[PDB]
Amino acid sequence: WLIKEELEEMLVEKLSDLDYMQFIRLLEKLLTSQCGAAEEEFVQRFRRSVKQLIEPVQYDEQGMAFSKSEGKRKTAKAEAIVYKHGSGRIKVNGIDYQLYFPITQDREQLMFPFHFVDRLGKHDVTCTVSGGGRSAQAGAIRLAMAKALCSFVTEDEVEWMRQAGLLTTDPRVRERKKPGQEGARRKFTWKK
Amino acid sequence: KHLKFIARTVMVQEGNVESAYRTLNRILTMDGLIEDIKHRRYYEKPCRRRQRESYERCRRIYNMEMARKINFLMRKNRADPWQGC
Repeated sequence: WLIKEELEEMLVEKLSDLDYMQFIRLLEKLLTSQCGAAEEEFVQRFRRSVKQLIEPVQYDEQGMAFSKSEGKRKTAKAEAIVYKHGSGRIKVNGIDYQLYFPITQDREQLMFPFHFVDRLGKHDVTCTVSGGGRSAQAGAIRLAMAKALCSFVTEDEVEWMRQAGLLTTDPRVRERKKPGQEGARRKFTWKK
Repeated sequence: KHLKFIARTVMVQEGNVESAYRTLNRILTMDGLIEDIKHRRYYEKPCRRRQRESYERCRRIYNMEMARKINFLMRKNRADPWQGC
């Protein structure tokens, strides 16, 4: 159902909350009364509507079939290229992933997308990442790899990855420090 | 001077002594004997007794009138037949 503001805009008038509730209850009674199309269109006048796009497969000079995508996390931006056929090799900035990511947590984060759809060792990945720290770069590469791999898994697997959070871009970024307080939220020591 | 075990006597039924005691207590309450027993512990002065009796009569009349009014108006409490108008 449209909100009270939408109803007021439609009727170019001002209505109270109780009037809106009365009208909504009347509309619900109309819907539950096995109303025909002549009334279903009337209902749809007051109805308001509430999937991830996938990049297409491309081809390179070498003849391999691949997809390319990108992602970001905090202040790090990464671009990933995933080939349809590979051997699990991932090279970040021209460096092998186990050398560019000595931390095991980052390597686990990189493994997470392919492991979720059960495709470890079935692809080859080349990533270019810039900015942020080790974990931000790992997260950006993870998001880019998942977005690119969406071009090779089935739609059901795409929906499963979306439900697993592999495709949502993490909006959590550093909050700015404000004047009069130590940090983003840390106030100064309240004297007495 | 009266015969014993006739007044305020309740026979127990299949040994439910608790139930028999509750029945006897209810009988005493309904007959007002408990009220008299507890109010005769201390002397209630006649003016206080008259005030209490008048207040009790007024409260009973008011409660009966309120209950009758609520019962009479309860019929209107049905579902709204003219919803939207």
